[PDB]
Amino acid sequence: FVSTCYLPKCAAAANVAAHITHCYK
Ligand SMILES: [Zn+2]
Repeated sequence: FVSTCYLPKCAAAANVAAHITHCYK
């Protein structure tokens, strides 16, 4: 979830895909 992302510059439009796209476990 982009809302619960760890690194900044991820939440630009509340897009989950744009977050998990590069953000992984
Ligand atoms: Zn992220």
